[PDB]
Amino acid sequence: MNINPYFLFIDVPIQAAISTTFPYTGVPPYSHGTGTGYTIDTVIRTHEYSNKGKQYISDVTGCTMVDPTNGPLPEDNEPSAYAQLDCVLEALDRMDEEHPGLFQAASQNAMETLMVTTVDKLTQGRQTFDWTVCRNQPAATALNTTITSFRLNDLNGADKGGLIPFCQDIIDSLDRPEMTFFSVKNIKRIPMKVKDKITKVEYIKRALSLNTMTKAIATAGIQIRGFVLVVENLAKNICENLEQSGLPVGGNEKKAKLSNAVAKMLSNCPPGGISMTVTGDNTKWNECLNPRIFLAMTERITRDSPIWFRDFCSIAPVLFSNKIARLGKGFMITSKTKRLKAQIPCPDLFSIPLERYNEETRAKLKKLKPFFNEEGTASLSPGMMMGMFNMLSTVLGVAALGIKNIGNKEYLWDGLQSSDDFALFVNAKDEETCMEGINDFYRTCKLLGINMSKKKSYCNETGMFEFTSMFYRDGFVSNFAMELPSFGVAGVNESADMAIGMTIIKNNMINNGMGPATAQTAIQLFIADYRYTYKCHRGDSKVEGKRMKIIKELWENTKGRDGLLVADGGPNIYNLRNLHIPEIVLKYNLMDPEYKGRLLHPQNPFVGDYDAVSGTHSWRTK
Amino acid sequence: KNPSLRMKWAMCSNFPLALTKGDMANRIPLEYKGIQLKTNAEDIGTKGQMCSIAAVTWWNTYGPIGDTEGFERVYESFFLRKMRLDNATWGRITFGPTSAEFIEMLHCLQGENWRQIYHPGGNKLTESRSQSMIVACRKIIRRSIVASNPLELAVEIANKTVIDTEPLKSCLAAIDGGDVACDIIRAALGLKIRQRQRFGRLELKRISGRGFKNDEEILIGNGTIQKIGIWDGEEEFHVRCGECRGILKKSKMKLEKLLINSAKKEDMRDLIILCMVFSQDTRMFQGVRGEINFLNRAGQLLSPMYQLQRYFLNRSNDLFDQWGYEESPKASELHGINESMNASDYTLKGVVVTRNVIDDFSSTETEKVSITKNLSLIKRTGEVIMGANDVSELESQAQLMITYDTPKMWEMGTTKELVQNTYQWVLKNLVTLKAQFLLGKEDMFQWDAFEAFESIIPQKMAGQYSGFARAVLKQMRDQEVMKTDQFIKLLPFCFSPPKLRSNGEPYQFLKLVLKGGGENFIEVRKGSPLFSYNPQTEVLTICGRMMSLKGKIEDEERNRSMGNAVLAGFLVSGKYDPDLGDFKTIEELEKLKPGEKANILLYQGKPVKVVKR
Amino acid sequence: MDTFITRNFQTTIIQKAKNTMAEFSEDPELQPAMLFNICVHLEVCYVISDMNFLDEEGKAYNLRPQYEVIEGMPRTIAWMVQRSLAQEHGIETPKYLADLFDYKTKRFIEVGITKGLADDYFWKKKEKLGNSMELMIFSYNQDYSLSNESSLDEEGKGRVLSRLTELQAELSLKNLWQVLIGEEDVEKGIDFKLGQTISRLRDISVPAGFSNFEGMRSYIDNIDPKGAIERNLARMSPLVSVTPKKLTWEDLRPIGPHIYNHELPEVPYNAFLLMSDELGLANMTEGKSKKPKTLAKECLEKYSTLRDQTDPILIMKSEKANENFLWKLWRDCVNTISNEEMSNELQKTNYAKWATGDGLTYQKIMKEVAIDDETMCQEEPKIPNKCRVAAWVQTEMNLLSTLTSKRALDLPEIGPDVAPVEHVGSERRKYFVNEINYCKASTVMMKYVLFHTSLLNESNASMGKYKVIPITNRVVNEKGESFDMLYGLAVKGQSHLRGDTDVVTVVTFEFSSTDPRVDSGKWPKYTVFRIGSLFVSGREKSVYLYCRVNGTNKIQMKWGMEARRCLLQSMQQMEAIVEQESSIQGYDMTKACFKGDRVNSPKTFSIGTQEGKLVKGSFGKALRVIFTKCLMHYVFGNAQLEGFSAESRRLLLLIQALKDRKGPWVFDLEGMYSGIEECISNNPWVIQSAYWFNEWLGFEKEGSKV
Ligand SMILES: [Mg+2]
Ligand SMILES: [Mg+2]
Ligand SMILES: [Mg+2]
Repeated sequence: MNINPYFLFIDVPIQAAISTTFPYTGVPPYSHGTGTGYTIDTVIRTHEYSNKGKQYISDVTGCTMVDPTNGPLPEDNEPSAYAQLDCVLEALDRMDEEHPGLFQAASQNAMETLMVTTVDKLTQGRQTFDWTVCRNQPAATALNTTITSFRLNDLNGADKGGLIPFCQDIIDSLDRPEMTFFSVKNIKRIPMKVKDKITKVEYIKRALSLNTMTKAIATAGIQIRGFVLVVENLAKNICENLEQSGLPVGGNEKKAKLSNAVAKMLSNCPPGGISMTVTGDNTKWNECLNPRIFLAMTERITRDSPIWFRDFCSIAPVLFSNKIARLGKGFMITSKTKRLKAQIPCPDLFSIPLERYNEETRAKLKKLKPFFNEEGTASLSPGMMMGMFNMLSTVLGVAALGIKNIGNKEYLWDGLQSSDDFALFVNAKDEETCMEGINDFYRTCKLLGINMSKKKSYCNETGMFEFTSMFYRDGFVSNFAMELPSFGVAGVNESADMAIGMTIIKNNMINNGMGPATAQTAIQLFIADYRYTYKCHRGDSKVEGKRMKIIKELWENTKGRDGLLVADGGPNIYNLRNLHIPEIVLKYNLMDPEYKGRLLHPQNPFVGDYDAVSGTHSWRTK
Repeated sequence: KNPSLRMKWAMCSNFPLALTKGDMANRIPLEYKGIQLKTNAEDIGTKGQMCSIAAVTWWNTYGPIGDTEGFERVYESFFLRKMRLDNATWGRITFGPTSAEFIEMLHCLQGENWRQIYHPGGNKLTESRSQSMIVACRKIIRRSIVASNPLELAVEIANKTVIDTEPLKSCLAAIDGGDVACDIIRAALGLKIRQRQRFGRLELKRISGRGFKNDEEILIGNGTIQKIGIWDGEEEFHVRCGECRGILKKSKMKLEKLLINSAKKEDMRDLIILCMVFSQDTRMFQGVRGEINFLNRAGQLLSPMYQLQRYFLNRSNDLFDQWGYEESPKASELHGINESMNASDYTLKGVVVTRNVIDDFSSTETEKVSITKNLSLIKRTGEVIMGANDVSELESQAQLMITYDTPKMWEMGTTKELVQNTYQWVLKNLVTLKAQFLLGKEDMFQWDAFEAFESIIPQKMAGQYSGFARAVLKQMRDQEVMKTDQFIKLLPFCFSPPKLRSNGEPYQFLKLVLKGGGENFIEVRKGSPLFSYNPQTEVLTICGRMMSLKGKIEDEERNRSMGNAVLAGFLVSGKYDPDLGDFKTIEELEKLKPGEKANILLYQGKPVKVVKR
Repeated sequence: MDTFITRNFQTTIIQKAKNTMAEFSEDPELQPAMLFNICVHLEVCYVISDMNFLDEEGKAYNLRPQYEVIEGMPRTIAWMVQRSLAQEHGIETPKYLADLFDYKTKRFIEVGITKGLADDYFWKKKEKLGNSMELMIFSYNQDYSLSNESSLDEEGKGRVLSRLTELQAELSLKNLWQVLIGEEDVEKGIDFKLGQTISRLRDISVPAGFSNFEGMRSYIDNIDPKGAIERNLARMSPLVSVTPKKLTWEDLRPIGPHIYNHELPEVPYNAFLLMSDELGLANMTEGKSKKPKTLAKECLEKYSTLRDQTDPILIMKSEKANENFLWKLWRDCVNTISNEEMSNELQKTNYAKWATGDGLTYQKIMKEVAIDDETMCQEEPKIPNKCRVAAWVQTEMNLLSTLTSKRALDLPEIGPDVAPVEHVGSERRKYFVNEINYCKASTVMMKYVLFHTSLLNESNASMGKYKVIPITNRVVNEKGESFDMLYGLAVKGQSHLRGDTDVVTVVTFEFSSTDPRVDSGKWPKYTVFRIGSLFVSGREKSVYLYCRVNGTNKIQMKWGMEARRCLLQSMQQMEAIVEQESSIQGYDMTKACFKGDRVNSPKTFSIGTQEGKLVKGSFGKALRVIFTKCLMHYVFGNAQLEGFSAESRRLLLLIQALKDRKGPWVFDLEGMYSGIEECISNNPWVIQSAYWFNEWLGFEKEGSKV
């Protein structure tokens, strides 16, 4: 007999059979799209979809800017960035019509949160580009470096505490004739801090730069985070009030959203008509969305806001429409016969004849030459590089889904939007008019700059579809990928690690749809890892070690052994119901009075989110 | 960027923990039994003393005992959470398509494709007696139902059940309250209970009308034919459910009137749904668009009426949708309720709330009903009033310690209390067990304690375990003298019928594993975390609860070698001869020809040699 | 703080203020001073509006009031009411959200609460707002500032000052006066000015057709865009269309047909370790944990013939391999393990430098010299070969899903079950581990995980030298015996860097009983020596040593360690299957699926084909197949496999819609097929998956007609 796994589908629905096909949600160790080649490919692709639009030279930085917006309509079915401003404005106006006061309320709430926000908030993000060192540094490090270098230039806004003064200094530093900062140099070497100086144009290029990532493939500097924060806050305020928006949702309410959408569409179907659902994918979502369109969206949303907030919101799309892409480390040229290798950096890409690059890189460089600045950076005016305006893009998509009709035809469409992922539903009288509605939606999306994937999107009668890796079929719901718990311990301390692990399992079974058996197995595996790492096996086990020798004696001495902590060789009493209770609190009633006193000794020398009870196990490591 | 590996390495270091300075910090000995707890090093400028995790272990073992008064006060929220969890009641888990006290349990309550019913508790301590009584009765009913002749097992267990310190019979005769389970147990013990018709949680008392059951084939919404006994004629009952009451007037496959009073929303919903299901309205039958195949804990199929009851309790909307609606009159006393049990004139068809208080039927009606084999109670007139199907499925922990002095209930242990009870039972009856064993009679293996023990032996290996144990015991008895410790250890496994292989010999084992492994195993030739014995001190440590073994031992069963009763069919011979080879695996031992020799390692430092008979 | 707020403010005010605060603040409970400010503001607003009344024509007494309260309510409704009032009364709508609306003068009103003094907060509010709306400023100390005379009179004033005095006294006498915060801090920052650089960048970020940002602003703010979408759709080319097509069974063709081309090479084995051909040397123990070096030492002592074999019998050789280097490395590893030293350091480090190929690394030179050197050119990328189906992947799937006599899984315990969901989970786990405990894939997974753990543990300070990492495992059989299994030895190279992605060379020498010449095309990456013979049950089996120079890094080591999540993946897939089964019913179907109840018979699955006929099996066999599929997906994971698994999902869902008779329609089926097929080059798992998909698709096509 030859085992065929796929035959499982003959007996089980494919939705249930392909549950959790990927045990991870992060980037694997092999599928890494990083490098100068990938950045150049992204630039060439982004400009390829906008090369039928305007092209000019930037009076501020001198880059070659390409503007597809308000360009000619497409004549084929290739990705297009030529979104029409009037169509976008009409979609947004109808979206405002359907939700009175939503734009105004979102603008006011975002403005108030901005007025309350503080500079310390620009430290909870991921790595950020640092112009002072021209390198990716953690948000706090980059923020502190920027604050110090601003103090060097007589720009003191971070001291006031408010985020608005800091952003004001960020945008006023662009007008300084020349900016002085502290640069860390490996001057044997040593990271010495020196007073370096750059000119206005170089600083402007550095502020608009987005470095490539190595460990989203592009990272932004600190100059744009303050404004992207408020823009995304406004977008989220708009999105949380849209029934089509499904990005903020997560957990068991995502299934509720899917079920509600399906039921709502089914109930409104014409008697005797047909309802179809399109599982949709967007092609080149990031490479075909223009920051100019987002500037227009923010302008329309904040129409009735005070002008100061309108400008504050416009700053971010303004800075991303004039962005510069740093192309990375460069390429590597080697001599096989001489057994030599050398890395050509980005500034020196064209310093050698293109015949010395392989064919694909040669063509890439030939296409990149027009937009290549003579510093190792390229100009990327069109497109949205990677996830930076997810909420705003979801708003645009939902606005596309709100038209509901073209030419007053015999079909009505709705859907769900999660940024670049979407589901469409079409109610009509027969499949022919349903496909007519799907075609009209495809054309409207093209007009808006959104490019539905024909090679990936498909259709079938309502009652079965997929949204954001979640398969829905006749009410039953499954997940394609699940980030199963990593292996090891948090590494804080044996008292906290148990709480962190149990909370991880609890949140996995709350949000990620982990089942009872899977969660119990995860508890078992975590306890195994805990006992391995902290050398705290059971006191009745046969395990040799420095701490285990005394754990065995503690086991023998104690009477209420079920009250001992796992770190003390006691039994594990964690199950599904009590994952939210600290183990000290759980075992308090069973603890021996002497062991409980020693463990809960307020004067012990060791102590000196998650819920934990301080004790001899809440120690510290240098 | 790898905290797990970093911490694993740090714990493998010598003194990775920072230590404070003070009297208590100086109470840690420099080294304990050769283990360096604290470094005897003076930092140049920091003066930072370090210690090993073994120092924390030593502090928790022998360190000074601090005062632990007011600890619960500081961490009051966590203890309140634990109290809420412990006092909660668990309902049923349903598959297919919020107070802050519920969001805590969200992980265990709501799933993507399942839902768990959860009633939070806390500080419901006043009526501990009745709560414990109902818990005990429900557990007894559940145990007896899965057994042939449930009545006999239920009556046998109920007599040996004690709540706190008073026998269950005394509590049943005194409290007079309880639920369907309490009434069933009372009527099983020969006590008297109140006379009420039962349908699930619904208590019915007819006050006018007559009915006659007619067998019929009815069609349901899902499109299936079901054989049901329908009630014909006009009948009127006083209905009650928890804290709600009312009057139900019904006819053949139709609910005419349903007057009720305001009460708890959930209780009112249950009352209304049960009344609809009992009315046998065809409008109710047509609302079944799912699958009704619900079974019981015995594994049998529920009767159609209880099938519909369970279905509609799980899916209430499927009935309210296909129940129609009407407009109630504007009378002050009269009202109406929607699908959400609110104040709305758009009320359900045939259901109406009322202001006037409806007198309860719960008058003193103590009577002596008759109980059949399957825990069904029947009047002197021959009409079944209640049954096992009406027992509530809610589960909770008793507020008073209940003890069932009977092995039949041992299955409700943790596989360690079951082993504890079984081995204590062997030890207590050791003299009589051995006296009976040394007579050629083997009925001892059929005792109820071994019945409970078999519930934790893997079904796949239970036969092999029993065969091995029986062969070892027979070898210890007939062809050689007995060892008491091995007899005690291997007696409980003898219950299952032998599953000897085709060779005519038992399966040899090094360990016997039980449910929930890791540490739940019995070493056939060595001490185990669940069963250990001291050959010289005559101490039998079962789960660390050392029990003396003086007197029951014999003088002749000390000089004998442990290797005489470690493998079936093998008798110790010679000594540790390093010529046959290494310690043979069990696989070679079964494959060894009769009369051959083999080498064994009883434990770390006790090699022996054996010969097949 | 919460106590005073509850005591001094009614419940409705407190809830309204909490909602208003929670609208813009994500941590409302962390700043009660703000809550104090908003509840005081709402009190003042109600005091101003609650009492003052009006009538139809002019009577300032019906039920018509003179003040409309826009505060305290959700902002969505507040903005609608504000716009409606402004439009109805012919007045402009303030850009902010006012607090009140005065019906006597038809004006929006802003009320402020000043800690310091009025007539100073009044001017700040004037600066922020301006002539848009009137102002009412009342201070804690007796004072007021009004921009109109016909506004609030003396009685309401006295009431509000009395309220303020009560609150101030309570704060002073309860030591909470330090927590009070003035409203000014909430408004901090309205003077936001654009410089010259940002303004110029803004001017050149407008779409086509706009000169500067002011023109764009005015156009968006004034032009009604009605009819734009239909205008552009009427003049759009007909060639831009989805082109839908009703999918049928005849449209679904086999994927990647080139895999059936016999002129292509068959995929070779390329996994890190031998999975089904593995041979482990077994040594019983008492379960005591041992150092890997000591475990290897004892296992090699138990097999002295294999350990002492000092001459090689080369059976197969890789095209580019050097059998001398590999055998000398193997001998060095054996000698290092067998020695009495407590270190796993190889003795002949200098020889191992060239035996592993670490010395053949190109020399980095200055970029200037390379720029001048015209012979230095970028290397062409390695195009993955196009290969055909190999029978060894099917054989691996068949063998890895079977039950063995050893289990490497021993997991700790959990608390007792008290909830029905916990009992459901425990029952599911019982069945799963019963079916999976002795599966071969389980032991293979544990071996992989342990090997990668050992590889990562030896990267603390041993990345600059050559070590020997035993390939070890610990197993237990049904009889309770515990064995240490040694599957071979691996020499771990040295990366002078520590960048977490630098390649470290691992030379693996693994025992096996598989003749490499039986399946020649499977082993082109391995050089095989015949190191001896073994007795297991009276049968002599040849023992070969498969040697291979592979590479890895810290990230890959961590991934291989994470490979133990295949157990959780299989548990979750089984749970999903059982939950789908139980959704049809209303109860858990675990026992029915596995053992079968009186009503439901045991569930069966189609597990494969024997001589072209479908073959059925139990749920345990299906569970083992699921676990093996997950393990092989993890072991053979790469970009090609990730792409194939992510892309074939759409085809599978289309097939499901066809089976369900949901009438699927496709827009680009050829694009789908090309996207799926671009990933079938040389990954054994992907090619076997394509073969299996084609077979199963043929079966589904045949079964659709019946
Ligand atoms: Mg998305
Ligand atoms: Mg989708
Ligand atoms: Mg206000």
